[PDB]
Amino acid sequence: PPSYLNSFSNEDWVSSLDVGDGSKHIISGSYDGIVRTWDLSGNVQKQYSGHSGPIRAVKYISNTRLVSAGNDRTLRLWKTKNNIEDGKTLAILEGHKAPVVSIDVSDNSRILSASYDNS
RNA sequence: UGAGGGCCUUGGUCACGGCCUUGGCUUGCUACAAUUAACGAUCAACUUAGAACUGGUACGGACAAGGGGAAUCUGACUGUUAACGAG
Repeated sequence: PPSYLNSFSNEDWVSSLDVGDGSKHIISGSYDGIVRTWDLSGNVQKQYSGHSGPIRAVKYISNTRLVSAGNDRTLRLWKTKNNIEDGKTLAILEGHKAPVVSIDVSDNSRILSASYDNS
């Protein structure tokens, strides 16, 4: 049976999760607009801030790349360098007109985003 | 003086293009003036309410119903030949 191993708290509701292909860090987006990476010990390693509203989807691109989306109509491409690290936004991807709630990443460096603008 | 963008470039890395690093228009914090911004800019609102041409007025010049005047007698009856009566 699947047994309780370990649970770590957050500030507000958590809306999305990702672990990546090969890694141990857990990526979690919350409803306060902050994306947090964890190192399997309940400790935040990297924080991403800059989204206006709640986060709805977080995806893992590379060891130093992340893509996020939320209630604001913008995807965000973040980069980190490789205490608590503070990632910065490489780019803001605009043009949905309704909140973006899903994202997926392909092998050929492409991203698919599903939003509430029926598009 | 810190941040974010743009043009540069230096090495390692994966078949002109990614990945990791190196040094040089917007906004944030402080220092001296301005506080007559009592100025300027922009978006938005706005069209001409006037109609009618009635009469009576004071004045200037002819009509206006139609024979007049005076006094006595007489009939109800005041304050100067009093008046009045379709006698």
